[PDB]
Amino acid sequence: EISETNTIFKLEGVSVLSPLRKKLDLVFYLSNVDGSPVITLLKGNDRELSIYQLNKNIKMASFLPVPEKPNLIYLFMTYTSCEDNKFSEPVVMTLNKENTLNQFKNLGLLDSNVTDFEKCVEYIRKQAILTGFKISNPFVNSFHLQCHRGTKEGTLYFLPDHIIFGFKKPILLFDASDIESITYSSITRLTFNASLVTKDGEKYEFSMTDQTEYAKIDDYVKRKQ
Ligand SMILES: [Cl-]
Repeated sequence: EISETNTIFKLEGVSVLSPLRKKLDLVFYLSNVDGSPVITLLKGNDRELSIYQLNKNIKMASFLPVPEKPNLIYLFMTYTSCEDNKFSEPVVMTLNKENTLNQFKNLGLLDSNVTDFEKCVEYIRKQAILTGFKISNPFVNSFHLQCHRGTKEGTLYFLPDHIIFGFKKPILLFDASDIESITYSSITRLTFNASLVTKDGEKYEFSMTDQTEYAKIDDYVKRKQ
């Protein structure tokens, strides 16, 4: 099923966080059934996860920064399952840039003395384009900040069309048009709480946001309304 012929691109040893924490190989290839592009995450020859019909089944795909780790980058994707019976499903992996660069040099995808990891991002985005989907790179307007959801810290990403709270379970993804309101409230002298409610009546509290980020968040919301 996966052969050297038929594989577009393979990245070994990516660190998958969701829907499981495991070091796996990312493979983009063409099905032998119909030649249709498939993304899978492999342990050895075994498949942990597959995404098929990428043209219609990939809903969201973005490179996102890892806060404080310039050494890493997230790839985040949501998808309808191969059997069209499971919807908006999240995958998150980190890529180590130094290793990704180095692997790319070994596969001859990049000349020996390439310093710039954004060359890898250009290639991967191109491989998505050829393969029927698009990966956004919204950060390289958008912003992200640390907050708590209860006792657990997480990160809030304010993207052109989505807000993400990631990436410990459960990852929250909000379409920007589903925000009904945000109400602000304070708890510290240097922080504020953001109470967000969605069109379906669900309320999420994001506590302890630095008040440097209020200006940004309010302007975001007002624009998206
Ligand atoms: Cl987005």
